[PDB]
Amino acid sequence: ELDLEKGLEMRKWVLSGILASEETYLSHLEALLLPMKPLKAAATTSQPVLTSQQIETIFFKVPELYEIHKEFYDGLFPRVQQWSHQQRVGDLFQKLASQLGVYRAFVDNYGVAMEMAEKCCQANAQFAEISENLRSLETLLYKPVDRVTRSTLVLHDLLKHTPASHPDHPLLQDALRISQNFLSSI
Amino acid sequence: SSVPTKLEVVAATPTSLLISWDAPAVTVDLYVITYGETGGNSPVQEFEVPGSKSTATISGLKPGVDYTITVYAGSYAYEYYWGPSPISINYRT
Repeated sequence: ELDLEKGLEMRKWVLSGILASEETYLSHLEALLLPMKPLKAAATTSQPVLTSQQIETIFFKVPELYEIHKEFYDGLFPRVQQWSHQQRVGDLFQKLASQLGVYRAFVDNYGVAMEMAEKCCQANAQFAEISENLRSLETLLYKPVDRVTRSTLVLHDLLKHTPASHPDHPLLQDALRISQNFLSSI
Repeated sequence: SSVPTKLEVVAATPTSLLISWDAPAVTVDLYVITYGETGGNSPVQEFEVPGSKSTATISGLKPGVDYTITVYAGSYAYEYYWGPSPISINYRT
C-alpha cells in the first residue's frame, strides 16, 4: 500500500474484479427481466398468467436496478482499459451511491415480492415453470439484497489501494460514507 | 531461490483474491494453484497458471470464510518435475 506503483496495479485488479462482479450481476438482473415481456403481454389478454399487479409487485425496481448498474459498468469499463495514475473513477462510485434510493425501494418491497412470487411458484402452473428456467426466481430476487450489503466491503477494498494523494480518495471515502449511512438506515 | 517462496494475498474483493509469490530461479513449466475452505464445507479445487507468471486470481469464493491456498510448481529443472516444497497460506476472505 505504501508503494504507489504496486498500489496502482492493485487498484486496477480490484476494479477488474468489480467489473467481473457487475457482469455477473447484470446477467442475473437480465434473467429476471426477460419473463416480464411475455408476462406483461399475457396480462392484458383474457388468458393472463399473472395479473399486472402481481407482475409489478414481484418485479418492482428490477428494470431500474439494471439501468443504474448498466450505467456504472459502461462508465467504468473504458477507464480500466486505459489505466494509469491519471485515471479517475471516483465520480462513477459517487453516482451509484447517489442512486441508492432505488435499493431502498427494492429492499423495502423485497419481503412482499418474495412472498408473492413464492405463492405463484407453489400453485400457478405457467409461472412455476417460468421460475424454473430463469437464465430460481427467488434466488435471483435476493441478489440485489445480498449485494448492496457488500457495497461498503468492496469500497473499502478499493480504498485500501487508493492513496490519499490521489483525487479519487475523497470521492471513494464519501461514497463509502453514504453507503454506510444507507445500510444503517435499513 | 530454487522454489517459490513468500506466498501472500496482495489484494482482495469479497469473493476473490490476488495471490503473489517470489518466482524461483528456474524456468517454471507450469503452476498448479490449489484452494479450498479450510473446514471442508466444499471440496478442494485446482487450476493452472503459466510458468511466466508469479500471481494468480482466485474467484468464486465465499465471503468471510477461511481458505487454504497452495502453489505447486512444475519444472524440468526439478528432479521429479514438481518442486520438493509446495508453499501454503491460510486466508480469511
